[PDB]
Amino acid sequence: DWLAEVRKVLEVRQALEVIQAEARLQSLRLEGLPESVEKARSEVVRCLREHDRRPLNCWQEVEAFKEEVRKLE
Repeated sequence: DWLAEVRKVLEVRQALEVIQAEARLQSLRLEGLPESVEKARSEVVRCLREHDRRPLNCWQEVEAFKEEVRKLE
């Protein structure tokens, strides 16, 4: 299924983006967080664990978390 293969790439790609945002966040705390940042992080983790098979359902949370980290910088 071509469509499923495309979805899998997006799923891996989104996961790597979550790792980059989280790693970027650890540096900030290290060399430094507003609840705005905190709230997005908890939202993202629980969503990703719940949507174990279809993680793209968390695209809104992922961007919100990444947006919170970007504003933090």
